[PDB]
Amino acid sequence: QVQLQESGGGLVQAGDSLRLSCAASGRTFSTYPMGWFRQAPGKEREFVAASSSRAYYADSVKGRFTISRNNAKNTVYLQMNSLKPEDTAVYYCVADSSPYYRRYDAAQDYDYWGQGTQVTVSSG
Amino acid sequence: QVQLQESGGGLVQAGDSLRLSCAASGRTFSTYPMGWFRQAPGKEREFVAASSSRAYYADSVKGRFTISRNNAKNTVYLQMNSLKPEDTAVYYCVADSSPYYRRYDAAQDYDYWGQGTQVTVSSGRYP
Amino acid sequence: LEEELKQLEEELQAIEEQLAQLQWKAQARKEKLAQLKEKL
Amino acid sequence: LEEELKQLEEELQAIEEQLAQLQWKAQARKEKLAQLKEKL
Repeated sequence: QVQLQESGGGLVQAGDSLRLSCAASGRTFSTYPMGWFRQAPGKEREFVAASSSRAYYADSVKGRFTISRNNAKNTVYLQMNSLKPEDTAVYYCVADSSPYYRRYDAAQDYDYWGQGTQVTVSSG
Repeated sequence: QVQLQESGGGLVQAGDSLRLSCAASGRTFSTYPMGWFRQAPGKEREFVAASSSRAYYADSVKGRFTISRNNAKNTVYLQMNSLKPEDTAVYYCVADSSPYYRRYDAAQDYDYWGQGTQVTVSSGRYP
Repeated sequence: LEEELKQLEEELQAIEEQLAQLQWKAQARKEKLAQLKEKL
Repeated sequence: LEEELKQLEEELQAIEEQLAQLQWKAQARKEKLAQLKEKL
């Protein structure tokens, strides 16, 4: 049925840039907040970025990462710069289909989750 | 403590009126939506009326009950007219202290509940 | 499309009921706030 | 009273955050609805 499919992960060197893509293919998603979460080794899923009335960013990625959307294509993107080894994680695309209030940085408030794409940043 | 104290219940004849008052004595009830639920003998708690940006009424009391508020006295009122025996119940004052959205007709979305006041309406046919 | 239309309208109605309540809650708190600031 | 003030101000900020997202959710749905009604 409805799904979110991430692509663009892989192995990268420290200092590089990378762009993740997430195609939403269930229904229209232009009315939904969309965002990214990540899970690093031995850590919980953590908020990275969200897009709704505006863009929101976790402090750990502010000024290096940008979230954007192509509404016509039903897609959301995570543009990553100045990558560090601590950015290594599985990166998950998320969406909020609720007409009720939901907190942009709470993983449990997104009801649609992609399967995730692995990003690995090796040390210099 | 904090209290919601209902007063004004009692025994009346079918067709009479009653005014329920709910004196809120916690603090700062002016920022809270307030309302009334009722529980009839052996039935569940039923929504009656609520007041926030506007008044809301259960269909069974529209045109007979009016909810109003006086912030200065920290009170909410339920004016009950054209009372029927089917209105006999314990009536509970409710308040919603949350700054998040709460559904006006859902008993579980009000976090403050009064102890309840009994309203008994005798039928027009008396033996 | 007809189902999309109906759900959009139901969602918009739910959002309008939330906005009505949240705005009243905010206005009441602003009123209290000004009073508290005057007391202080 | 100072803590009451602080908590009131936090509640007001929490309501502003809800209103911001809900108004965006409504505007996005109204735009989609307008497109759908024109199509229909």
